[PDB]
Amino acid sequence: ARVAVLISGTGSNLQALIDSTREPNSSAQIDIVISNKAAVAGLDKAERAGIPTRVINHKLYKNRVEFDSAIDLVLEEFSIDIVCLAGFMRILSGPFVQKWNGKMLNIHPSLLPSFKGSNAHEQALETGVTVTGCTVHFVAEDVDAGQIILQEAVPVKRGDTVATLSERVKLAEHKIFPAALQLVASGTVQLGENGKICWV
Ligand SMILES: Nc1nc2[nH]c(CCCCCCC(=O)N[C@@H](CCC(=O)O)C(=O)O)cc2c(=O)[nH]1
Ligand SMILES: NCC(=O)N[C@@H]1O[C@H](COP(=O)([O-])[O-])[C@@H](O)[C@H]1O
Repeated sequence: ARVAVLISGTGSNLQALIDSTREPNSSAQIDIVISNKAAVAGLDKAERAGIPTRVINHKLYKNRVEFDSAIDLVLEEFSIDIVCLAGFMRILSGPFVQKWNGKMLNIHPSLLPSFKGSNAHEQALETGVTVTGCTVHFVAEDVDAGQIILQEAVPVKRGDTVATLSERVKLAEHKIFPAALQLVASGTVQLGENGKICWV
């Protein structure tokens, strides 16, 4: 399966996916990395790995649908089968999500359905949980509400900050996102017709 990875930043999840998809038994190959932001570290990581990159600046588009169309054009250019959102911080439009239904994965740094949205660690710390984690899910129109593929729990330590908690949770992200991508790319896991996850 042919994979696009979309990023907005550092790209540690991208690097874990690069490492995993290059193992001999990988069912996935990363053929394009797309960032909505120029000069982010994730682009350096892709270049170093010899993977093509494109920058599609959302600021240059009239609306969300036009931006998504620009992304979709590149996905078609590279005959992409599966899209991974790896620190990509834009909400995708309904039609784009429907087109890629069952083919687009996101990583989120909480145990969904807790702490949906952009500041999950801040929320976890404010709430006072002692266990948080991360989730890989299929992308549905409603943000952070699509079908869950894998999750991993991560403890919150007393005195944690966003800095220390995000660091700990990223170790788990780098485990489950490669594992989830392999499950989908190999056809082991798919989005069922009834909308529920299906393990074959
Ligand atoms: N339909 C849909 N789009 C999705 N994008 C992401 C991936 C993570 C999305 C980050 C939140 C963006 C946000 O909160 N606000 C702005 C973006 C501001 C920014 O540039 O960071 C927005 O409206 O896009 C996940 C996901 C999803 O499950 N469903
Ligand atoms: N709403 C989505 C979200 O918060 N995503 C989070 O952004 C970080 C990106 O790090 P990276 O650029 O090092 O992969 C990751 O922690 C990811 O789970």
